[PDB]
Amino acid sequence: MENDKGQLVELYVPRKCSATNRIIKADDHASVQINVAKVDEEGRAIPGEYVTYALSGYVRSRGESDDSLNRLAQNDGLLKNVWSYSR
Amino acid sequence: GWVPVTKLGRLVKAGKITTIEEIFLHSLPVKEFQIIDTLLPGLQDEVMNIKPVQKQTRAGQRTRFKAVVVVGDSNGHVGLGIKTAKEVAGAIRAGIIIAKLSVIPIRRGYWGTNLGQPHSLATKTTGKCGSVTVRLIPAPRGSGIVASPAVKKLLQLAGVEDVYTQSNGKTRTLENTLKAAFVAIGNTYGFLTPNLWAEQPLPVSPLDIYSDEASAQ
Amino acid sequence: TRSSVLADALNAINNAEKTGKRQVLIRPSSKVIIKFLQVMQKHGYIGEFEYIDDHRSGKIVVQLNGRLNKCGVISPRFNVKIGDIEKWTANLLPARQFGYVILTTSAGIMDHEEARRKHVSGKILGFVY
Amino acid sequence: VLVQDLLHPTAASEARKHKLKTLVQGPRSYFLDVKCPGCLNITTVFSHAQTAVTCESCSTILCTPTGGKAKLSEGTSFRRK
Amino acid sequence: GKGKPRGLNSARKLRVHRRNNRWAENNYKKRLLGTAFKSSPFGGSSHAKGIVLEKLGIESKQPNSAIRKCVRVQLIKNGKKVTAFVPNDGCLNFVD
Amino acid sequence: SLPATFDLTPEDAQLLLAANTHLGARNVQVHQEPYVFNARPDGVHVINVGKTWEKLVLAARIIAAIPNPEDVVAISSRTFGQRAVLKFAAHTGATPIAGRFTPGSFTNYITRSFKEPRLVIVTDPRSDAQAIKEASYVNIPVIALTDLDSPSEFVDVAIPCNNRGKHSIGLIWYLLAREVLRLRGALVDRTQPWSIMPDLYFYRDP
Amino acid sequence: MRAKWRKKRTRRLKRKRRKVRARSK
Amino acid sequence: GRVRTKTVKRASKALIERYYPKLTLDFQTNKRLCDEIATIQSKRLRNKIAGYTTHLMKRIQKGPVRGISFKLQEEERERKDQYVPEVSRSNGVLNVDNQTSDLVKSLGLKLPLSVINVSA
Amino acid sequence: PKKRASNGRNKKGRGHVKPVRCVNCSKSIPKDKAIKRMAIRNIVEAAAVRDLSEASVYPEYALPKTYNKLHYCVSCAIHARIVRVRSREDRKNRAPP
RNA sequence: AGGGGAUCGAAGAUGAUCAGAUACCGUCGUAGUCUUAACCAUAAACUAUGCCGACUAGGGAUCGGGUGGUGUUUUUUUAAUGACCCACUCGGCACCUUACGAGAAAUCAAAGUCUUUGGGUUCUGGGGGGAGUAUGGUCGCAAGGCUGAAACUUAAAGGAAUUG
Ligand SMILES: [Mg+2]
Ligand SMILES: [Mg+2]
Ligand SMILES: [Mg+2]
Ligand SMILES: [Mg+2]
Ligand SMILES: [Mg+2]
Ligand SMILES: [Mg+2]
Ligand SMILES: [Mg+2]
Ligand SMILES: [Mg+2]
Ligand SMILES: [Mg+2]
Ligand SMILES: [Mg+2]
Ligand SMILES: [Mg+2]
Ligand SMILES: [Mg+2]
Ligand SMILES: [Mg+2]
Ligand SMILES: [Mg+2]
Ligand SMILES: [Mg+2]
Ligand SMILES: [Mg+2]
Ligand SMILES: [Mg+2]
Ligand SMILES: [Zn+2]
Ligand SMILES: [Zn+2]
Repeated sequence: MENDKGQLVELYVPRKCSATNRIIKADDHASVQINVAKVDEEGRAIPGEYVTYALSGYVRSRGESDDSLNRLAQNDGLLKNVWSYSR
Repeated sequence: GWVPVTKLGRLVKAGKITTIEEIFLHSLPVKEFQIIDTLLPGLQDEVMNIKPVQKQTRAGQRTRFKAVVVVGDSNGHVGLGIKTAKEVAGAIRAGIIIAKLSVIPIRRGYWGTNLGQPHSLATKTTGKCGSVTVRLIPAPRGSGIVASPAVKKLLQLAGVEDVYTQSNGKTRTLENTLKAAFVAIGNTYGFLTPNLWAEQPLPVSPLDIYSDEASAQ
Repeated sequence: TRSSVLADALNAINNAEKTGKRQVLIRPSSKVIIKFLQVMQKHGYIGEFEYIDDHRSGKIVVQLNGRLNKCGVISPRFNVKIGDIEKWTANLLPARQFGYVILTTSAGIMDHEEARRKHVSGKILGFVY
Repeated sequence: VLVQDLLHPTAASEARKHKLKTLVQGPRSYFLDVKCPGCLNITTVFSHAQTAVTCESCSTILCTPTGGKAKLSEGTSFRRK
Repeated sequence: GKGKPRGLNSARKLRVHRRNNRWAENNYKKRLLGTAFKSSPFGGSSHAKGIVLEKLGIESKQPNSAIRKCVRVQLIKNGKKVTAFVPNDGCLNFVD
Repeated sequence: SLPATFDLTPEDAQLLLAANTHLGARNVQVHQEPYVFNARPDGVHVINVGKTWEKLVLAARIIAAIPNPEDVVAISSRTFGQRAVLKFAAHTGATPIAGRFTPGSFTNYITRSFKEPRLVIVTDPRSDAQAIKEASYVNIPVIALTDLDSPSEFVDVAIPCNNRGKHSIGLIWYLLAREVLRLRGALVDRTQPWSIMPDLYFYRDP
Repeated sequence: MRAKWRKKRTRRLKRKRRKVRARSK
Repeated sequence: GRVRTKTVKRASKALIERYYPKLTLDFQTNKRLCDEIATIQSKRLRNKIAGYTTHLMKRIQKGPVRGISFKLQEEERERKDQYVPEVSRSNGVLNVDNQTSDLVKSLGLKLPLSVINVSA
Repeated sequence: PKKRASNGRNKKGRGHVKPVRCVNCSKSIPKDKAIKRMAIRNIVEAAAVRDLSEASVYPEYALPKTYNKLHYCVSCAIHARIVRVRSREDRKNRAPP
């Protein structure tokens, strides 16, 4: 949200649901940021190094948190089967 | 002497978090006003309206006092605090603290040109509370805050310079109207204008970065 | 009975968004619906869509992201006179800087900005933000 | 739910639906060739009858009508197409 | 949509309908009936001049207790007879 | 990102069907479950325990991922799950909560039950329901042991089980602890059947 | 008074002015 | 009715909480404890208190009592932990259902096989 | 305002049931609103069962109770029988006991 | 206007009750209550919630139709039947839980998809009383129905929820 001559004005560009891409606004104290850890050669969870996803309170409210998580992780590479794009 | 409980309160005094915009980014629930005190010391209060309520009891009436306060700077951070005690100062005391805690941010924008420093709003925005719908409308420069004395003093502390307002319902009952104009500017950062269509990486939680530098004893 | 077929399509899209979904099957489609779905797509508010072909009036699957708040229809297609367009967008668009009133002119279904750039006018269809 | 494929839905859930709410509507009735080995040839019959269909030469029977699919008559065979 | 026809030719219905319901407005009905000119002591006019018949002593309403000092006046242009208040301490001494 | 031998193994499939972790809920069957696999007749539904395994992985794959392993929290008022959580807690970082939850533990600092975690693991969102609620007042992610009829509201990552009783919850809770250690931690290579007996976890008697 | 007995009160009342008016038809 | 008020039970709770070693099934020394170890303004209240922190103590020795946890319990429970040696690989082969086996087949590999039907 | 979804009692898809008469006070009441109980009780009673069989023929006989269905009228139902008055919630509870 | 007139029973008469008791409770019992031919057109005629169309969310029962089955029970010689059972699917009368959402609230799968205000269409309301009164028209044997004002008065009447 720039300005006259470039210059980043207006603070705080918020987060965003990885499920719905709605804004995750401040008082949404019902949303969640899930850090899934990056692993290496034979177990070993590499501390501080995650694949992450953010899910709006609305989405978890509607129960769609566990299905939409599946889809995200799976098609990002950390599940295979579990989920099905069709029904 | 502070002494903070809560991970978040500790990380604040520990000067590991410099601004609330952080807190908002990750939506970190506040619980300790001193957080928003050290994070936001330009805060000036304003007790907007005080009115008596009363309750009957199996041995005596009880008229305690409701008090409604608005705190903020005038640089995009407001707070709407409402508390009833049996003393006015008491009710004014707790009210200010509740108003500290409630501090949400404001998105502000340009009526319609790219110029120097936001003065109006990003979009049209509604807040409703009880029966009162306050509606905030972007307005050209020097328009002013077109609003009743109450809402105006809330929108000023909010930092807004030029906005149009319109109201509906039983506006006279102040308690709901401010709680409506609150939601009204509390809604400006839930609105997806195209400029926010840009995808950010998704930042790491200050809770995890200074993980140890929080934690209990 | 079924009145504005554009109405139902627009509405269904909005509720799919509101429920936080990513698709809508719409029915029964029409030239006007595509040309509308077309103008949204041109400006980001939905993904790609697809004409399915029952041998009837059609179905459309719309894929949408979440950039969209609302897409309504203006139920009587009022006439608009090159000047009144100012007054329309002003009434139903959140800010002067973005968002579109889409309408119908002699030179095609086009949003109000292409409408202003080509300097034609006509009737009013709906809107997008 | 929330995200799925409306375009290419599973054969089974499509299968169980109403014939009007399939992706593109079609019938779910069929035709058959029916015999009653007194004769050598085979009448073509619609799975739903209304008319109690009589065979080519002999006033025999074949099927009776019902609420839906016809009840075929006693000693008979049938292929489907 | 509830009630109001939204159609593009329904103007005539839409106007007429309004016409009808304006009558539920107390000022619009008053204006068009000419209640002003018909009923009502003054002609429709802002003031009017009459002659004093008797000095009265109207007792106030609750929860007030008073005697309120007024004059029966017969409007000159009208003959219509009317009772009027004589304000401020005394003044009933001014009239006759 | 798929490991290599973190496939569901023979010994594990064996492990599960003795606990009967594939035996999912009856008629009852929440919409939000494709974790199914063909209806066993006479009112029982079978659970694709491959996915169960695959979910368990993510569970661990995120449990271990939390900078301090002790602000990861296990919950269970279900008596069947109390003996396990304490045991899950024991081995891993993890503070536990067995018995009564006690409300106002996530909101409200002023309580002595006050915790403040970065993640939650819960064995029955029906019974633990309180906790699932309270977490959602305050931006906490939730892991859950779920049957086919369990509420999916406000739990991310299901683990499809059988809270009908017996050994499953124990089994699942064991495998949880098992894999978090086989992650970053104090464990070891391949098969590695692991010293610790699964019956360690399990409600006792009488 | 009970709503319905007021309805009856005036019903009569109308029937009497009905009577009285007829006297001079 | 000799039901002890909160303050008596309140204080007993706290005393067991943080001075369990020292104290006993003996009021008479529990008493003398309270003097040195707690400030009270009346003899009667101290006795009324000590007698109950006694009783509370007298039935901790046989089962815990809700409200009082000197954490010595929570870790006594930790080394009181173990059982098993027989598990649940005998005898023979994991009996499955018709589809439980199809479940095996459809995703995995080797397992001992044992099928059963079932009825309405 | 309204203080029951069943309104009076049990009537959805009709418009007119038909009236029965109160067993206690003969007040008419729509059968679907009626409030009913089966008065199944023995012909004899408590103590009489011994002195019955004792001075009777046949081995123990048989014994055949009485059965009659009782219709009460709310006011009558409330003044004695099934009613009490329940809290704003317990009200909703249709389960018998 | 005929018939019918068992029953219960506006009116009336009574016995008690009451300070009174034209009532409540008891008795007598006219009209009525039923029926034909004709009128009348009103009910809290109520879901106090217009109709047509779309969309938005879960669950178990049930009513009618249908489809699927090496289902149960019926024995005979297997079936054929019928009744039952289990899964689905239309269209019904409803209940449950949630509530994204709506409301002043109680509550509401509509009373939702509304200041981010437009699918189509019908009707009615615009403070309270005056008053459904006056008046004219009109329908009716009547009783009455439909249509239906004003002067004047008045600062509240009203709704839902709370504490007493
Ligand atoms: Mg004031
Ligand atoms: Mg009127
Ligand atoms: Mg006079
Ligand atoms: Mg003149
Ligand atoms: Mg005469
Ligand atoms: Mg009432
Ligand atoms: Mg009726
Ligand atoms: Mg008779
Ligand atoms: Mg009498
Ligand atoms: Mg008498
Ligand atoms: Mg009398
Ligand atoms: Mg009427
Ligand atoms: Mg009713
Ligand atoms: Mg349903
Ligand atoms: Mg069948
Ligand atoms: Mg007054
Ligand atoms: Mg009330
Ligand atoms: Zn033949
Ligand atoms: Zn009765």
